[PDB]
This record gives sequence, C-alpha cells and structure tokens, in this order.
Amino acid sequence: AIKKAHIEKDFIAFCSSTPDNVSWRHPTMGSVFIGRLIEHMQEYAASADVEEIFRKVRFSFEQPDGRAQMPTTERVTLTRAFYLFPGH
Amino acid sequence: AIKKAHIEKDFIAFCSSTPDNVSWRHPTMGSVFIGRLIEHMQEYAASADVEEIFRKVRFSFEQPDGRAQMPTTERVTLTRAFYLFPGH
Amino acid sequence: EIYPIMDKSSRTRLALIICNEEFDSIPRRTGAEVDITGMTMLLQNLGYSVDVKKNLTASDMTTELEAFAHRPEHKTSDSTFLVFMSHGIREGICGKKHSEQVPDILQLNAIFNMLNTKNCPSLKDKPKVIIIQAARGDSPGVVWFKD
Amino acid sequence: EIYPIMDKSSRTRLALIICNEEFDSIPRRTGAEVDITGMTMLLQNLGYSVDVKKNLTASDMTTELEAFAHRPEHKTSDSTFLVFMSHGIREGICGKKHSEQVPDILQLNAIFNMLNTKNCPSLKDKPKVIIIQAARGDSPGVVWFKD
Ligand SMILES: *SCCNC(=O)c1cc2c(C(F)(F)F)nn(C)c2s1
Ligand SMILES: *SCCNC(=O)c1cc2c(C(F)(F)F)nn(C)c2s1
Repeated sequence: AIKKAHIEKDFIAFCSSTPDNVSWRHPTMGSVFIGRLIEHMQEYAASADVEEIFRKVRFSFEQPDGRAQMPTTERVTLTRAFYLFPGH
Repeated sequence: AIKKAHIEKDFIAFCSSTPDNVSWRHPTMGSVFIGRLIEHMQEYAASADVEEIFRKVRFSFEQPDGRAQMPTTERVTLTRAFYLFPGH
Repeated sequence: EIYPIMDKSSRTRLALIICNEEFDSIPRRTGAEVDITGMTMLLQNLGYSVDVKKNLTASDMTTELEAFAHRPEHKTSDSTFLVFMSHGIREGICGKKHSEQVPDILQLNAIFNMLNTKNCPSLKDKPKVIIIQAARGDSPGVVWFKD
Repeated sequence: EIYPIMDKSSRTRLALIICNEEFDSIPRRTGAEVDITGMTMLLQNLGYSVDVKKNLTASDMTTELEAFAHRPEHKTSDSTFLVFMSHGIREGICGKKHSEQVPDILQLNAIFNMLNTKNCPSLKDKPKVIIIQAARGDSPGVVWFKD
C-alpha cells in the first residue's frame, strides 16, 4: 500500500531574532528569552496550545523596559493545535 | 515625550513554499493556494483570527489529492489576535 | 487581548497587490488574472482600498513598497495587507527582467524592513499581513511511504 | 482538530538540547548553564527524555541531529523538542570553531531538512518544536518615537 505525504509538515520554530548579549552586571544571569518562555510554559501548559503560548510570550514582551526582546514564530506547518497535556 | 518601540512588531507572513506551476489542462485556471485562502477568508472571517484562519488553510491541505500544497506561516510577530470583523 | 479595530465611518484601510505574469526570459504565469480578481474582491469586501501593480522589476518593487509605507492613509488605518505573486527562488520574489545570467530578485527581508516601525511609523502597533505566492524550483513537496 | 497525544504508560518522548558556551574566537556565553538547567527541568516535567550536547561544531551538530532523527524512540513517541543555544548571524547558528576568517555555521534550513518526513519518517504527523536562541549582530531592536 502507498500514500502521499508532505515532506515538510507539523513544524513550529520559536526563535529570538533580537540580540541577547551577556550583561556586565550579573554575568551568570539566565537568559530573559529562555526564562520568560519557561514561565509561560509552566502556567499555560494545561490551558493553551504551544502556538498560542508563544503568542503569550510575545504579548508579555510588548513593552520594553529591561532587555529588548521580541521573538518570532517561523515556518509554522502545524495542521492542528498542539496541546502539551501535563501529567497525561 | 519619548518611548521605546520594537523595530519589527505586529507582522504575519503567509507564503506557499510548495511549487504552484501552471497546469497543461486549463491554463487560465486560478491558483489552488490563492483559491483555498479566499474560501477560508470568506466563511471564517466572522469567527476566527487570521493566524487561526491560516491554520484552517493548512488543515484543509493535510491530505494531498490534486495539487500538493502546504503553506508556511513565517515571522509571526503579532502580540495579540487579529480579528477581521466583516462589516464593522 | 485583541487588536483594536478602527470605526468604519472614519477609517482608511489600504492594501497593495503586486503581481507578475509577463516575463522576459522565465515562463509566463497564465491564470494570474483570476488570482488578482479573487484577492482584490476579497480585500475590498474586508474594507481595504486595493492598489494593484502589474509586472515590475526588483528595483520597481522596492520603490513601490517604499511609497506605500509613506502613505497618509495608514495614519487613519488599523491594518494592512500585502500580496506578492510571482516566481520564487532561494532568495525571494523574482522580478520581470529576472534571468539565469542576470538576477533580479526582491528579497523577503527588504519587505519587512520597509513596513517596520523605523521606516513606517504609521503602521506601528497595527497588524501587517504579508501574503506571498512563490513557486520554487523543487519537486512537488510529497514523498511516498510504505504502510 | 487537536494533535493526538500518546498514552503516558507506553510512550517514549525524546528531546534534544544543543548548547554552545565555550568558543575559540567569539565571546563566551556565560550564564548559559542556567538556560540548560531551566529547559531540561521543564521538558522532563513535560514527559520528554532530554539529551544535552555541549560545545559542538557545525559538522558535529549535523551528525548529532542526523543521529537524533533515526532514534527508535520516535516510533513510540507523539512529539519532540529541539533547543539550539549559541551565537547567531545572517545564515544561522554559529559553531564553536566559528571565526571571522573561518566560518562554521549550521544552517537553519538543514535542521528542517533533517526532521522532515523524507529523512525522518518516525516523526510523521507529529509536532516538531524547534526553539532557537540566536543573538544577532544588530543594535537592540528598539526605536524611539515622538508622541
Ligand atoms: S530563527 C530566525 C531566523 N530567521 C530566518 O532564518 C529567516 C527568515 C526569513 C524570511 C521570511 F520568510 F521570514 F520572511 N525571509 N528571509 C530572507 C529570512 S531568513
Ligand atoms: S515565504 C517562504 C520563504 N522563507 C524564507 O524566506 C526563509 C525562512 C527561513 C528559515 C527559518 F527561519 F524558517 F527556519 N531559515 N532559512 C534559512 C530561511 S529562508
């Protein structure tokens, strides 16, 4: 049996195009991009899909005050909505 | 008065990476990518946001039968959800 | 958490469609007129004033997009639509005078740098939808599998 | 219209984190250990088995990603996560032996061509999340405006 299948499908890239250079004060400090991502991944995992979670990360970075960050979601090839389902 | 503002913000690109060459039969036929986009833009305009509409276009192209198409949403920089609101 | 829409009574929504069908060396894009008619009618029903441009070079596409960003209509608008319809390669959108020996390509990065906050302050905090149609030189994106 | 999740009792979720902090010429990425600890703990709580790789060249990143695609764990999995953490330029992710004179870049297009259906049939119809961290050589993405 044979069936057609897309070569590139079910992809989602979430990358920060904005620079994230190391600070002079607190050199061992964690990344603001990585940190904010995890914070949203913990609270909104059992309520929203990953594509919608990335939007919440973008919405939180709407007003610049500390590090200027604005990540872009690229090559979205997800046909459906991907819910993580914590503990399932 | 002065305020900080992101250089690249509130963007959404919806482009077809898959080839859309002209057919030998019916040379003046409209594009399947453009056609399917409009069909979803007409029915789901007063119910879903554009980013979610593009997903419905991707979901409709999940199984290849005619022209093999799978568009990718790129450089998503939308902080909020953009609803079109027809006739408002 | 939704983008604020502008009142219909006093708004100036503006959209741009750049389509290339007639070329100098690369194959003709026949049936593109149906794509233009379809998109223009759609966007106009959504409230956007549509500007249609036919058969332009990469240099002409840069100037037309730069002129579109500095339009006073965007000041009293809430959103915009950009439609590109032509041949596509690894870099981006092909122009009308594009050939194998002499390249004429409008880069995708230049489009985003044109409607960005720095070069286009009128569309700040406003959704910018860029629909591109680019037929690439790679075999139909389908692979068979045994099941 | 939701991606079908696999039962927790009999699933083998797998994730890969490739981080670069120590370099030969380009500046050190100090504080990256916090990013590794944070992401590994997160993904493991989500059910993913995390493989962590430290300080690799573009050639080493290609082989490691190719080996990750052919893992038998993906056959009994429902999703995957890929995390890249290094310096970034116009092309993509920088390697450990990357310099101004001698370039060592892992292209972003190669990552998608590695986990695609043709080269990775095990992750067909399964969500593939690729989180990249790339600090680019362009002044902080902020512009002032008069209001
Ligand atoms: S992870 C962020 C890196 N981004 C890219 O690799 C590029 C994305 C694009 C586009 C887009 F399609 F988004 F418009 N155009 N170019 C030239 C690039 S590079
Ligand atoms: S409109 C489709 C054209 N796409 C692009 O211009 C490119 C997007 C990317 C990426 C991505 F960030 F998505 F991974 N990486 N490269 C090298 C490109 S080109």
